[PDB]
Amino acid sequence: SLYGQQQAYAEPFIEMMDTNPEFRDKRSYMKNEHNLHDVLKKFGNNPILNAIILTRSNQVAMYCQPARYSEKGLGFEVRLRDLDAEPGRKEKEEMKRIEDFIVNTGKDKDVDRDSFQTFCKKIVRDTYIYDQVNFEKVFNKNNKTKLEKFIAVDPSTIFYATDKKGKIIKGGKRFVQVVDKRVVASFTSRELAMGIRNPRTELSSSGYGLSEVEIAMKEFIAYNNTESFNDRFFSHGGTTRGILQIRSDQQQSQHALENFKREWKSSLSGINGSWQIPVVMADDIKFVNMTPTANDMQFEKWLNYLINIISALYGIDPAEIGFPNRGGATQQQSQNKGLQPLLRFIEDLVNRHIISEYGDKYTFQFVGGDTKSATDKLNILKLETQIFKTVNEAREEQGKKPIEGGDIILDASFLQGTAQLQQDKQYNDGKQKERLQMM
Amino acid sequence: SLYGQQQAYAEPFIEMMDTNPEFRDKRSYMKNEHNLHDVLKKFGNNPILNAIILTRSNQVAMYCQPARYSEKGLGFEVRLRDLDAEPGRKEKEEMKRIEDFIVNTGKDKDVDRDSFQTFCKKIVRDTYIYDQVNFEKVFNKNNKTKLEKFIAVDPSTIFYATDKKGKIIKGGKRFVQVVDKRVVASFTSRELAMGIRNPRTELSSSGYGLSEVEIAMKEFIAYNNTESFNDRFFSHGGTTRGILQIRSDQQQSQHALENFKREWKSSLSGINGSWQIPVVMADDIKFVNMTPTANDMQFEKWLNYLINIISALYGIDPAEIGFPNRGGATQQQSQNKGLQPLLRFIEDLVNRHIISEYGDKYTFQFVGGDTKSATDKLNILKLETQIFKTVNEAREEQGKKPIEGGDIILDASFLQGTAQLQQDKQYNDGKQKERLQMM
Repeated sequence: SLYGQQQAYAEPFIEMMDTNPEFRDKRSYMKNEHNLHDVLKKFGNNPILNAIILTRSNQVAMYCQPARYSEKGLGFEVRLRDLDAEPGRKEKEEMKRIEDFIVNTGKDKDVDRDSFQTFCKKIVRDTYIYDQVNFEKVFNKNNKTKLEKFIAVDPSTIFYATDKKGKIIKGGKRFVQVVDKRVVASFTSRELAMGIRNPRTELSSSGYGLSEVEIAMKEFIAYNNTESFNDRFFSHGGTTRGILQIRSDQQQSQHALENFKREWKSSLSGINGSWQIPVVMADDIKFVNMTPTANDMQFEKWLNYLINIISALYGIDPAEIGFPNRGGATQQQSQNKGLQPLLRFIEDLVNRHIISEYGDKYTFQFVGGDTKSATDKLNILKLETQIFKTVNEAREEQGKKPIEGGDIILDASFLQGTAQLQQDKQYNDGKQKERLQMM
Repeated sequence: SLYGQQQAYAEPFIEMMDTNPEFRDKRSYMKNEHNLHDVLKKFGNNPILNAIILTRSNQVAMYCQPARYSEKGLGFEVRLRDLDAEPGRKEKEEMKRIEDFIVNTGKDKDVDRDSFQTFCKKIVRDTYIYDQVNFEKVFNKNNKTKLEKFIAVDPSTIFYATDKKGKIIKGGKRFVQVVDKRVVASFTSRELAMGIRNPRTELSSSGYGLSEVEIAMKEFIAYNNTESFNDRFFSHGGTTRGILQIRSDQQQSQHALENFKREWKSSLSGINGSWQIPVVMADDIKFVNMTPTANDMQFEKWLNYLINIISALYGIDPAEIGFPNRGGATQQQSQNKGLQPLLRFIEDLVNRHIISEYGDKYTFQFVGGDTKSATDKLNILKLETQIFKTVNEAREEQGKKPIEGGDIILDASFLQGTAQLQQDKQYNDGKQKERLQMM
């Protein structure tokens, strides 16, 4: 049921007793807690995590515009599934309409609704915090077959529904929304998407993704309490430099000490009388140091290590978030592993969920920001054509029609060989005139 | 209602009891405080934050001029939605009028009203402090269909309105202005915009954006009290170098100590008698040090770490604000992640809110300051044309009409092949004259 009809089991044979029959709960890795997103919501406010989220969101936001409206190639585009297939006036108009629909996130403009930029900015946060993304579709009521609007829904409230036997359902309504432990609404598979970026095969998770926050929970709390320890020097006591002991047979009366303080403040306090030296005629005086000569941050390398491993979990370069790399440099490759997989994930999700409603012959893809790869591709072609490939063969290979002029291989020598062969060929073929002349 | 008619819930099912029925309040992440912008206004005065705001505002201000009035390409421009579509004298005049309207922020010039430069400078501050931007529109009273003026409004006073049931309203007036906890005025969706740069999907926020100041609140107070700690060495006591103890059987009378001070000041004080050495014949003398030999700033690395993470939250390079990067360099890529997303956000907001009033066929976009990307684009084309693309195909591809001369592929060899083929073709085709001659 979970994926379809199959011979094997890919769901827990025995249900979790404490869970409600109507749905299957999402739980921690070790089954330590049956309620996970509640504690992940607490870490949702962490600065380091939020810094990563915001950096990735800003990176994604640039790509979130259509290509044909952009003077430069950066953006997204819709095209026919086959690159070699020709376009058409009807299909071009349909693709333009679909692109505008995605840009406006609906059939018609509405200021009250999200632009696709904000939708992606929501999706990245939901992907990197909870590792679960969901968005609702609004099919036309006059015609169930077609689509009108689509918007995002928070993943924390959405669960997998279950049948009376407790097994996850396939047919009909499959996803359910829960608020304050009460069932509110449920959705058909087509009506609500489910994107999992970090899936797992073990029966315990039952298909729910694994979020990096759960993995780094210990590290996150360690970072938090380390920061608290550093800040408690100021927000709490212990900032004394030392104690000035003065030996005496009798402890001086508090009035005398107050007058002592008055004299000290009047003579030495502040910039006024800063450089002056007092004089005291007691038996013996000592100054005992309680703190070192100069203070500084503590456990610096510990923080660097923690943030480095946390960054490595998300695949982001620590240098972007203002920390040193414990190895390597101390950007293209960092971007290649960090951003491009996320863009491809969003691409696949949006494609297979939205474009399925219009037709198989179309697809959605991002474009731009990859000049170097295209440069190397063109260099491959430019080196290949010198010896191997004809101009017309390459042009046909890349979904274009040939140009008259012969299927020439571009080299100034090669042309002279063909020209010389043709010139001498015409000389030899001209001797057939003499051959017939004797007749 | 919040976004439209939908099956799911994207707003709190149960209202916050303490909030007024007329609107939904904006609250902290953890619900610790139901009043947030009041405390954010306090941090609005911080120098580091204000430094970031001013740097970004100065960066944006350069772009805020029309392109066609600028000798160089830097500026903004309005164009038809399709780059391949031809322009026209009517449409060109309309676009020029719209550009002048945006420059003057209204139908007619008015010195009393903001230029678009100052409007953007306000918008960046409102975007980076509160993460919420709003500007009012003034439609023509004689004709509601069309627009006359638009100006900015402070986001702190604006809230989402609610119905009698407490749910957020869609139809009619949707945004409400509150001053001193009193409702003053309310606006229709078209009459007042709402820009959220850092949106969230959780029901708790109810669509309100998340500001980086709230995330960095602890860090900001830590920075403030660290600076206070460093400054309190001067503004408060504790600047003594040491104490000069003189042992004696009896404490000298204060008159004797005053005469001692008189002699000391007359002989040693100031530049006069600076290098001299006094002489004293007491039993024993000591000098006990209360502060080290040389003082300096404390907790320097702590400050660098704090400011680095704060900068990383906003995406700004710490080097711009006079701090060292704890990793990396110790500018184009920093600009690419820092400024361009903000420009695109302003672009999308201004487009979808202003240009919607005139027509769909137009769009607003910035231009300039991106020569390297355009250079790489032109290099892609220049490498592609050598083997792959004809001149006329490229010219057609970029919204231009072909030039007579043939759809040639630019390579000195290729032309000789076509010329040689044509030359030999004419030779062979000339033999048809001989073929007919025998007839």
